[PDB]
Amino acid sequence: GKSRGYRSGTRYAFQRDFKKHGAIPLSTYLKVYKVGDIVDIKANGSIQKGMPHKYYHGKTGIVYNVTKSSVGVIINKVVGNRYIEKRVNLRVEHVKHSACRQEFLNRVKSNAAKKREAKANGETVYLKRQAAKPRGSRIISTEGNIPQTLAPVAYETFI
Amino acid sequence: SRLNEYQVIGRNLPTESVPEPKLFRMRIFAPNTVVAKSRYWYFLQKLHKVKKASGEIVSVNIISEAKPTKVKTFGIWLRYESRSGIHNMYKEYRDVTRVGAVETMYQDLAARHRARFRSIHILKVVELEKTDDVKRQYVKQFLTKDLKFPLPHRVQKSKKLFQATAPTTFY
Amino acid sequence: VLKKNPLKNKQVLLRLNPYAKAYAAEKVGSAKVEQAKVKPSKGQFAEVLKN
Amino acid sequence: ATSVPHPKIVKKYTKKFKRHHSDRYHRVAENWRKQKGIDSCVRRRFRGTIPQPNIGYGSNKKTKFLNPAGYKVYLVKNVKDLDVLLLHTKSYAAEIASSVSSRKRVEIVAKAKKLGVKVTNPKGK
Amino acid sequence: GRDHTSKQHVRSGHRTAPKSDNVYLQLLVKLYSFLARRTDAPFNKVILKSLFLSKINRPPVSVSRISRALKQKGAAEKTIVVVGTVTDDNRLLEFPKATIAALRFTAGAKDRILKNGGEAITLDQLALRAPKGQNTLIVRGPRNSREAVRHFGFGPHKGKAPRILSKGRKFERARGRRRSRGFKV
Amino acid sequence: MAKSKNHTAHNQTRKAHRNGIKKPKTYKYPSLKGVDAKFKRNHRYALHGTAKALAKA
Amino acid sequence: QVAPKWYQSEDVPAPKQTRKTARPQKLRASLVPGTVLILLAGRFRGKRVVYLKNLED
Amino acid sequence: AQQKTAEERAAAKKVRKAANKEKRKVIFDRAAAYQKEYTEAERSVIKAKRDAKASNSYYVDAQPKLVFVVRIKGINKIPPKPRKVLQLLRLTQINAGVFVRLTKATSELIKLAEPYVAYGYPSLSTIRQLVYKRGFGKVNKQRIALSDNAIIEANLGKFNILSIEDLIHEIYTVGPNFKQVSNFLWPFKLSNPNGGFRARKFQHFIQGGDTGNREQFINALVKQMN
RNA sequence: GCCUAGACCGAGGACUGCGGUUUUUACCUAGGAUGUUGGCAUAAUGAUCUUAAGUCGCCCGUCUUGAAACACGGACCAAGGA
RNA sequence: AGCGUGCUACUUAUACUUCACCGUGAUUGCUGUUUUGACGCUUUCACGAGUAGGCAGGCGUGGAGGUCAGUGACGAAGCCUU
Ligand SMILES: [Mg+2]
Ligand SMILES: [Mg+2]
Ligand SMILES: [Mg+2]
Ligand SMILES: [Mg+2]
Ligand SMILES: [Mg+2]
Ligand SMILES: [Mg+2]
Ligand SMILES: [Mg+2]
Ligand SMILES: [Mg+2]
Ligand SMILES: [Mg+2]
Ligand SMILES: [Mg+2]
Ligand SMILES: [Mg+2]
Ligand SMILES: [Mg+2]
Ligand SMILES: [Mg+2]
Ligand SMILES: [Mg+2]
Ligand SMILES: [Mg+2]
Ligand SMILES: [Mg+2]
Ligand SMILES: [Mg+2]
Ligand SMILES: [Mg+2]
Ligand SMILES: [Mg+2]
Ligand SMILES: [Mg+2]
Ligand SMILES: [Mg+2]
Ligand SMILES: [Mg+2]
Ligand SMILES: [Mg+2]
Ligand SMILES: [Mg+2]
Ligand SMILES: [Mg+2]
Ligand SMILES: [Mg+2]
Ligand SMILES: [Mg+2]
Repeated sequence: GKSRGYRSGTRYAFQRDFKKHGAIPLSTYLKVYKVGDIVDIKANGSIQKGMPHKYYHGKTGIVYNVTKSSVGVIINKVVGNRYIEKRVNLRVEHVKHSACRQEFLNRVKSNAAKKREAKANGETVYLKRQAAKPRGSRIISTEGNIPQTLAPVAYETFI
Repeated sequence: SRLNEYQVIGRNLPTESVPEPKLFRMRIFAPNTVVAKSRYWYFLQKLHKVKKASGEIVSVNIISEAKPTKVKTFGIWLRYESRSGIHNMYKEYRDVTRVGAVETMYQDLAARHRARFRSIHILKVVELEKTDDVKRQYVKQFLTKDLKFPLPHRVQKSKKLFQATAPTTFY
Repeated sequence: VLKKNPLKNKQVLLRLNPYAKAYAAEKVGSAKVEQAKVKPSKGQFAEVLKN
Repeated sequence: ATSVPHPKIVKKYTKKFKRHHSDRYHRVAENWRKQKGIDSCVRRRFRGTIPQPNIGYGSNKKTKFLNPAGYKVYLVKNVKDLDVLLLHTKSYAAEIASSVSSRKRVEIVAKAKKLGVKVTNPKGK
Repeated sequence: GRDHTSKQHVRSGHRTAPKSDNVYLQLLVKLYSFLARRTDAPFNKVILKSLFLSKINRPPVSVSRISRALKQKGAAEKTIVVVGTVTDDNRLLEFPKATIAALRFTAGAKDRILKNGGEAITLDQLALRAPKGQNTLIVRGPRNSREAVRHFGFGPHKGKAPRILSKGRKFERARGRRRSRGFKV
Repeated sequence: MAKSKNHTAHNQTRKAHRNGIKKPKTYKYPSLKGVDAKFKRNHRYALHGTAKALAKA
Repeated sequence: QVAPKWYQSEDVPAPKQTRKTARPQKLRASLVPGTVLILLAGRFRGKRVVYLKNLED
Repeated sequence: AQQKTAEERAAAKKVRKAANKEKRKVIFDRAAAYQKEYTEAERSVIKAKRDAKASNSYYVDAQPKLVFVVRIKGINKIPPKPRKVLQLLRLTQINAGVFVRLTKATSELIKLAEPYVAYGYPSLSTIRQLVYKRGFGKVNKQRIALSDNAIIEANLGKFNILSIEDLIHEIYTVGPNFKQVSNFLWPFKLSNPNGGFRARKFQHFIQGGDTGNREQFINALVKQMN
């Protein structure tokens, strides 16, 4: 007999972290979520109300609705050959702000500051990020660092 | 293969913690510098916590034979893998170049032990200065005084398919 | 209607690269280099021979 | 060539595309038919099987429809039919229909000779 | 061999000519093929494309749409261009004086336009008084108001019209349309 | 007698990638379906008053 | 049969301007007047003859 | 009428040639300057190596910034990710070559396609021979031979590329407009090597095959295939 | 940079372009073969048919994952036949 | 002419390169010279496997409206035929 219940296969996914069982620290209940916020979804096993389905465990989405104890999150799920918009109601214990926003918003602030200061100094600045480039030429000093010659070692048994 | 001896020098990439990492040199017998730098990283990752991604090649130089027209005897110390285990061995070769002795070694372990290039580590190639350093008789027999030998049964190669005279093998 | 190789056709070579004429006239392909007779490896770079 | 000058006429395939096993069976006529069978060696183009008609064998558009003498052949059934070839005597030749009587054919040959029109079948009856 | 990143030998998927064999529509396509090929006015390229369209892609334009387009700010004396039929609207209380160029006019539409002091001209008369489409305003009829579009994309919770021959209480109203009869979709 | 293949996902990603996998289109205004009724109710009055103020201005 | 049309002209276009300006023949270094030659073809094949002059043909 | 238009054409061509003389002087000067900087860079690197040798040091060369990638594998039986990678490198046939500017992103791209390509660091003469013999531009999604500097100017003149030597320089010294210049270049369609490959292509160059990075032997391979 | 041996091809069809040499509103090798000589037109040349030789070529149609199959229909031909 | 290994040359797929031709798709231009074909002419580039299946353009047959003032007992139709 096959079993395909709601929480099938969530034995380790919905477990609490080792030595992290019990009461929820209240910064979880003090965070503020607004419509449009990007939030990660991670089911907390100790709160069984408002719990996400196992598909959304590990997914990141957009807050679209704010209720008394919960947020509505928009997820895009692949169903066959396209994506379907899913609207999941989650209690805030299963939700955390996504850290990718604060990094991109910081690059936006930094670009605005650099551009305005470069305009003040009358020069130009290039704001596009660059991939790591091959390193340039260089001279390696050998004072105190004369090359040491290595050789492959013979075979030995150590048991 | 047809090989050259290379001096490959490399190091770990400098860090703010360690701005002058130690330089390591290896003598590599490779057909070209692409295999020379590959073999270098192959042995450094067997001997040090380093990778090609976290390291840097500093120098690749050909090491030419000092006396390419002086007949020498070389002792080569090897570490090769067989079908069953891993073995150390020492063998001797007569040649005028160190590279040509290593080339003979690779042919010889291919012929006598079915050991491919990938299964062989050259631990050491040493030119034996003293005649007493020669341990193996198959090369010790050419260090005798006033060595002479004929070449009986000479076979002459013909340009034509048919020959009008009886073959001979004098020489 | 017919592509002509500038590496074979001299007229196409001059049409594309007018500097090929100066390169040939000035012998840039066989230019001698004036320098001193030096050998900078006599010292520690003889670390190549042995180490 | 006595006609309007043309490039050398190339026929990519000069034989006849004969239907598979029109040599094996009398009931199978040589008229080309495409094999539709699931296992057919010809439909699957095994080495050694017959060539098959495809658009790659198409004739050069500049030499297409020209007989070896360089003319396009137009079928003529009466003397008034030669009137459409008056200004095309060096590119079009007239071919007299088989069902034209020996009398009307003599009249067509005489008028074609008068007009300078070439006749592809000038002898028959 | 080639590793094709797209499908080979694909037709554009757009009409390059009218499907119609009307010789006079072909003459209009001739005139605007020349204008689109030679005037640099985007109007002529739009008109040339619109002359290829099928009947459902050229919905009738009521004389009320024209009245509303002429009631745009600064558009009272523009030339209204309809590549299609202009129909009458007996719900208008009044119609202005306007110049309208169309493929066809109904008797009521043309009568009203001329009654109010306007002109009802063809697209060839348009090409002479406005060879670059100067001071024109293209008006298109509603495409999604067609009855066939009511049934497009029918499905559960889609709100479209079922394909049905009779209408009444006994025709597709019970189970699946009502919670008292099972479910509702 | 009638034992056949039970299940297979073979060829399913190929079929999904012939015409997919297409991301959904984004629009400036998402639908407010499923948004809290109390908020939606008040937001109606707020938009109506904003439109009146801009119209008068 | 397909009758000829009025637009099927019979006029022969002129050839384009050819850029094949001839340049003189370059003979082998061994062909010097007074050289004894061996004829390989023709009626006098196999005959040893004296070479005298290079004609403009 | 024909003779009248010939006189007008002759006058207009006189004026056009007079105007083009200045542009050709400009590109002549540019080509001479590029040659000078090539020679100076070569001598500078040689001098730096000699100086490091003299001063008990080791000059480490600058890592190559440019690579020429040749697809030496057919179009059958390719897994989806390297297949997509080869398509994004515009290597959609065997013996197709492209210039790639080395960064982390492009290096990680090439690593996925490594079992199907042979690539390396191209010399200036190799680049020049490729562009001269098999250089084509992408003009309105059509493959147009680079037979005249006007073709290059009309498509890359907004990027200060006015000549085939400007294009070659922009490729060789990986320039600020490398993206536009290399994408304007249609993928090079090379022949098979004159002399063949090694006995078995589809194994790394280090192991005696042909795929992967061969690093200066791409020039010998290109000499074979172009 | 220079010299040198051979093979395959000659699409296009007034001019127009880009260059080069300029002794020049001229010429060029520079937006695709011309010049010259011989032979032939009772024919050298081309096509097809028959046949030999070399090489390859299993019986079609069908159902099937898989048919030349030791799976099934088919002796032959005409007319009819979905 | 076996086994292990290295090297040089060489052989040849409907694959790759250059060129010719067919078709498909795209693309340049064409009305005071559009000029009795603009559903036409023309420039350029790329591409071509295919069962089930879809579509397009054509070949052929009996009969019908129109037209060729069409062929024909001075031989229609049919049939045989390197
Ligand atoms: Mg966990
Ligand atoms: Mg409960
Ligand atoms: Mg089959
Ligand atoms: Mg192909
Ligand atoms: Mg009923
Ligand atoms: Mg009930
Ligand atoms: Mg099944
Ligand atoms: Mg060869
Ligand atoms: Mg091989
Ligand atoms: Mg020709
Ligand atoms: Mg056989
Ligand atoms: Mg069956
Ligand atoms: Mg059955
Ligand atoms: Mg079975
Ligand atoms: Mg079968
Ligand atoms: Mg059997
Ligand atoms: Mg049976
Ligand atoms: Mg049965
Ligand atoms: Mg039977
Ligand atoms: Mg029948
Ligand atoms: Mg052997
Ligand atoms: Mg071949
Ligand atoms: Mg096909
Ligand atoms: Mg089929
Ligand atoms: Mg009937
Ligand atoms: Mg009669
Ligand atoms: Mg008869």
